[PDB]
This record gives sequence, C-alpha cells and structure tokens, in this order.
Amino acid sequence: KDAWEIPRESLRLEVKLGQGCFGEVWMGTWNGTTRVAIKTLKPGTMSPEAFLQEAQVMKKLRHEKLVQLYAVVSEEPIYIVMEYMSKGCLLDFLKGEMGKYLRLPQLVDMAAQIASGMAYVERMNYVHRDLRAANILVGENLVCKVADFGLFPIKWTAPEAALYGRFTIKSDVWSFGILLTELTTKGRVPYPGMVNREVLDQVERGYRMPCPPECPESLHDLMCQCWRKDPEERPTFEYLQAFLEDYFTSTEPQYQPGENL
Ligand SMILES: Cc1cccc(-n2nc(C(C)(C)C)cc2NC(=O)Nc2ccc(Nc3ncnc4ccc(N)cc34)cc2)c1
Repeated sequence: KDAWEIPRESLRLEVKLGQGCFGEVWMGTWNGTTRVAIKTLKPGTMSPEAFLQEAQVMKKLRHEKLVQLYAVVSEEPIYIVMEYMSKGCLLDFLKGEMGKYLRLPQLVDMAAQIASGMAYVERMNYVHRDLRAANILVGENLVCKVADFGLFPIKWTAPEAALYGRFTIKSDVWSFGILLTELTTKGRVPYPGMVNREVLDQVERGYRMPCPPECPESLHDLMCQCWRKDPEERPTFEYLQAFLEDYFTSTEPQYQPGENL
C-alpha cells in the first residue's frame, strides 16, 4: 500500500536468530545482494495493525544511529525488513569474546553514538522507554544503533517511571546512566546482588551505583547526573552527546589505559 512495500519473493531467508512469542527474526538476503534482518509475525498470534505499528514508527524515526527500516511485506505472512548489524546485540558483544579487548576509548565512543541516536529521539520529542545495552545493535567498525526488540526492567527504569508511569526523554536519560555501567563492566547486570524490590527501595532512599573499578570519576559523575531524583535536573542527550564526544580532550586529557578500561 505504500512505497516501502516489496514482494515476498525478493527475500531469501537464511539463518534463524531466535523466536519471541509473536514470531521469528532471520538473517538473510534482499534482492540477492543485501544483508538484511527480517522480523516475522506468526499469523493469528496478533493483528497486522499492531505488528506493523513498529514499521510505522521506524518510518518516522530515521537516523544514522537508529536502526534502519528497509521494507515491508504487509500481507500475511507479514515481514519487516531492516539493515543487518553484523555483530548483534551490544549486550552479547560486551560479555562475549569481544569484551576482553574493549577499552574506555572505544566504550565512550559507543556511548557517544548511542547518545547521538538518543539526541535525535529527544529532538523528535519521542520517548524510548527501554534504553539499555540489550537494545543496542553493533555494526561494522564499532558502529552502534538504538533499536527496540520488544523485550519489568526496573533495574534500568527511573523511579518516576517504574512507580507512576511517567516515562519521558528524562527517564530515557536515567536509563542512559545505567547503560554507562553496562559499558564499563562489560555488560554485567546493574546493582549486582540486589533483587528488584530492593532496587526500588534502595534507589528511593538515594542509593546509587559506585564508581565501577577503573572507571574514571568524571564518568561516574555523569552517570550520577543521569540519576538525579528530579527528572528536570538530568541533562539532555545533546549535552551527553557532546560531553562524550569531547571526553578525551576536555574531561580526561591524562587518561592512560589499565587492565580492563
Ligand atoms: C516492538 C516495537 C514497537 C514499536 C516500535 C519499535 N521500535 N522502536 C524503535 C526506535 C524507537 C528505537 C526507533 C525501534 C523499534 N523497532 C526495532 O528496533 N525493531 C527491531 C530491530 C532489529 C531487530 N533485529 C535485528 N536487526 C538487525 N540486526 C540484527 C542482528 C542480530 C540480531 N539478533 C537481531 C537483529 C528486530 C526488531 C519496536
């Protein structure tokens, strides 16, 4: 029905990448010459007009640090098609074989890029709701992009949101501070040892994560700004973008590598 439409025959589906309840995600081939990621709808497990609100949104929100919609087969079976990210989810990349070698300069660069994707989302006055590593894709050359896999994540969610349902670009910012610990511990779970009910209790009373081992203090301070009790006092993604981009000159000019960061 719109120019995003393509025929179900231009697609050679190849390797499975796992199932959610609504369908499957496949690596594959568009016009025999393009690496794509194809998302599935199992018919009857849900309606088109809901399964395709994703593609709908991915048509509005287009940006170099956001995941890229390519095309739709919006007639059953229904397919959504986007660019293929050759290193998968950022969470698997940080805990896997690749995380042995990632140092603070690549990690902050990743950070700078997700921030930049998020700067666009702020600008577009849209709200993410589930910023965290499991939702960032990594591509060739440590290229990161904000995605949503439709994965409660209270460990990543700002109080005002987990409690009262006040999700905003500012709760997205809290989540960013949590992402900064993921990047700086190679994707370890935030708040190790606490269980959800104690995170709510503990963060309510002002408890905040300490400096990760080897993380510079000024990055911890940035995490802390991200986690202010007061939504409006947390910084913009635009600020976050710039401060990160500029890190190794303005903020940590004497940075030296160590064993892990
Ligand atoms: C559920 C829903 C509903 C409404 C909107 C969304 N949004 N929202 C966004 C924002 C706001 C960030 C633009 C993005 C989405 N949707 C989305 O990210 N969908 C999506 C993206 C990539 C994939 N899968 C893979 N793709 C590209 N390489 C891979 C490489 C490895 C791998 N394992 C999976 C993949 C599946 C679904 C999501």
